[PDB]
Amino acid sequence: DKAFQDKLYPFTWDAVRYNGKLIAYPIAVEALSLIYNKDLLP
Amino acid sequence: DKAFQDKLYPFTWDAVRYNGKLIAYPIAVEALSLIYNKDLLP
Amino acid sequence: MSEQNNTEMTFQIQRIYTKDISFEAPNAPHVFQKDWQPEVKLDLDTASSQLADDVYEVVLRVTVTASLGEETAFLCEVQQGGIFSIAGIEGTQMAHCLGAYCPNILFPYARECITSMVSRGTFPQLNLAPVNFDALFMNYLQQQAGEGTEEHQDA
Amino acid sequence: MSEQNNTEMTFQIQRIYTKDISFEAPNAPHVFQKDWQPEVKLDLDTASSQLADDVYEVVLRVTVTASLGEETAFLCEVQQGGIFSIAGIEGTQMAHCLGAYCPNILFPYARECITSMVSRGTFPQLNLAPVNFDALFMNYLQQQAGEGTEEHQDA
Amino acid sequence: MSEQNNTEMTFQIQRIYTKDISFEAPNAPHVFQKDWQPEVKLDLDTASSQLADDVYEVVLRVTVTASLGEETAFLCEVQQGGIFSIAGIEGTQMAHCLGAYCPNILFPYARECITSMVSRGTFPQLNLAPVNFDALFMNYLQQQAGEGTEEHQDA
Amino acid sequence: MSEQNNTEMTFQIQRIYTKDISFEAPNAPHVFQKDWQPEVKLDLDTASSQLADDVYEVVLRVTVTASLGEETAFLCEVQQGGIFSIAGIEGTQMAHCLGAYCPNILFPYARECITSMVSRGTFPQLNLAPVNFDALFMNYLQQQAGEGTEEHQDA
Repeated sequence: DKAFQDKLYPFTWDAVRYNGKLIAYPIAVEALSLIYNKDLLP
Repeated sequence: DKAFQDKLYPFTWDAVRYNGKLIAYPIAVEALSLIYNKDLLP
Repeated sequence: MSEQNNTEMTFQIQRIYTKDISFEAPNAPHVFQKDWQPEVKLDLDTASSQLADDVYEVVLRVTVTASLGEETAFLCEVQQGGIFSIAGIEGTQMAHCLGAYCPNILFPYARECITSMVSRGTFPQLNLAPVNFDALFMNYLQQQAGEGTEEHQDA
Repeated sequence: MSEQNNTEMTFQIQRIYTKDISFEAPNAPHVFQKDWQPEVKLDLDTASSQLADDVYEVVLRVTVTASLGEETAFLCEVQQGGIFSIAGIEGTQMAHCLGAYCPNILFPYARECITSMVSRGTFPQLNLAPVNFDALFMNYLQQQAGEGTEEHQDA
Repeated sequence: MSEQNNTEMTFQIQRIYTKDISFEAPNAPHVFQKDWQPEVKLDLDTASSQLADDVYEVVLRVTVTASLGEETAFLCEVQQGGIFSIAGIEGTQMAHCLGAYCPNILFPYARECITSMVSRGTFPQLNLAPVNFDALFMNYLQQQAGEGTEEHQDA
Repeated sequence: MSEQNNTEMTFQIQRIYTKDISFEAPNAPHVFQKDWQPEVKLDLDTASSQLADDVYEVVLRVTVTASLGEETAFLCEVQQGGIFSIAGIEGTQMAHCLGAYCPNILFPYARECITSMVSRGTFPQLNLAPVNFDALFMNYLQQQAGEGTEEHQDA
C-alpha cells in the first residue's frame, strides 16, 4: 500500500565504515631533493 | 611594568589604513550553465 | 544476491562545492626535526541532508592525521558537499545512490584538495588512494538483497 | 577475439594519474567583458597501453572546447590515465572493460582536473554529467550494418 | 645620523608556508537562495616568536568574512607563517622587519591561499588589496611629503 | 600625510587568473621502475600587455622540468595572468613593477597550480622557495633610523 510518509529517503548514509586505513598504493613516491643548488636570497 | 622593559618586537602601528573592496565588474558566472544536455545516460 | 531492480530512472548533479576546509600544522616550525615518512591515518565520513523532494545533499568528509615518531607532523581535512537530484529509483536503488554513487563523484575533489593544502605546507605529497565506497556499501550490509521499483499503474 | 562470460576474473584499481593536461584561455580578459554563459563543446577520445601481462593502462581524453559567440571562451584537455589489473578477461570483453568501464572510473577525475583549472582561470565551475559508456556499448552490438574500426595505443 | 650602514644585520627567508588554513561555508547550499552581494570584511594580524637564537617565526592572520548583514556567505582564514632568522638591527627597523616587511612577504602567499579556497566553494574570486605595510609606516614616521626611489643596480 | 609624491604608486588588483596550464608525463607508468631522484630544473618568464590606460596585464610563466636524464619525471608550465592598474610610476620604475613585483603576486597561484599538477601525475610534490628581485632593492637600500625604545603602557 502507498504509505505516503516513507517517500524517496529510506536511508541517510552517515558513516563510510572504512576499517582498512592506508596512505596510498604500496610504493614510496615520497623522495625528492636537488631544490636550490644555491643558498637563500640575502 | 613602570621602569625598563622595551621589547625586541614592540611595533606601534598606530597608522592602520587600507581600502577594503576592489571588485567592480560582477560577471554572472559561479557555475557554468548551457553545459551538456538533460540526457545523462545510466 | 543482488535484487537491484534496473530502471531507466533520471539523475542530475545540481552543484558540487567545497563546504569546509581545515589544515592544522601545530608542529609547523617543529616538523623539519622529523626525518622519516609520516605515519598517516585517514578517516572517511558522510553527513547527509534532504534539501527538497527528489533533491538531497550528501557531504563527503575526508580527515587526515600525520605524525613522525610519537609526535604530530601535520593535520588536514576537506568536506566536499554536493547537491544531487533523483527520479525513478527507490528503497535499495535509492540507498545505493547516496551510499556509493554520490561519494564516488565527490571523492576526486576532496582527495586532491587535501594534497593541494600539502603544497601550502611545503612538505612531501599526501594523495589519497581510490576508496571503493561501492564495495564498502556492500560490506556495510554484507550482500546486496533489496528489490523495489513497483508498477503502481493506476488510471 | 572471444566473448568471455565469467566473474572469477580479477579487476583492481592500481593508480590514477594525469599523463597530460592542458588549459588555454586565448582571449581570457576579453571573454570576461562578455556577461554570458559560454557554449560547451564536449570532445571525447580514448587510448590504452599494455604495461604487463594482465596489467593495462587506459587513458581518457576529456576535452572542453568552450566558446562564447564567434570567439573562444576557454579551452581544456585532460588525458586522465589509470592502471587496472585486468585478469581472467580478454577478447571483446576486454575491449568492453578497458574501452567503457575503466574510462567511466577515470571520468570523475577528468571532470575534477578540468573543474579546478577553470576555477583557477576564474571561469564558471564546470561539472560534466556522468556518462556510462557500458550501457551505450550494449546497444552498439545490435547496431552494426557493417564495418568496425578503432584505435588504442599510448606510451 | 644616516651613513652607519655596517654589516651588523643578518636576515634569511628560511621557510614561507601556511601553518593553518580554514574555509567555512555554513550556508554553502543556502547561498543559491540569497543575493550575490556580501560585505567584503578583511582582517589583518601579525605575530613573531623566537624559535632559536635570534630565529623568529612571523605569522600573518588574514581573515576574509563575506556576510550581507547576518546572512553569512562564507568565511576564510589563512595563518601564513614564515621562519625568518633576523638580528643586527634594533628599535624602528627591527619592529619594521617583523611587523612590516615579514607579513608583506607572507601577504602574496596568504592572498592566494584564500582566493583558491573561495573558488573551490563555488564562490566569486576574492583578491586581497595590497597594503603597503613598509611604505605607510615610513610615511607616517616622518616622510609624509617624502619620496625614496631605488637605484636599479645589476649586481 | 601630503600624498603629493608617487613613491606610494597607485597600484590595484583588478583580477588574477591562470591563462594557461599544462602538464606532461611521458614516462607516467615508468614511475614504478623510475628512481625518485630527478633534478628539478626551474625556469621563469614574465610578460606585459597594455589593455587600457594605466591598465597592464602581466603574464608570469613558470616551467618546471623534472628528469633524471632521458628518464623524465614530468614537464609542467603555468602561464598565470593578472590584470593590474600600474599608475604613478613610468619606464624603468614600471619595468621593476611588471618585471618583478606584479609576477611575484602571480607566482603563488602558478606554484600551487603546478604542485597540484604534480600530484595529479602522482609525482613527489616539491614547492619552490621565494625569490624576490622586487624586494631585493628594499633589502639593499637601508633607510636611516634604528633606535626605537619607549612603549610600556599609557594607563
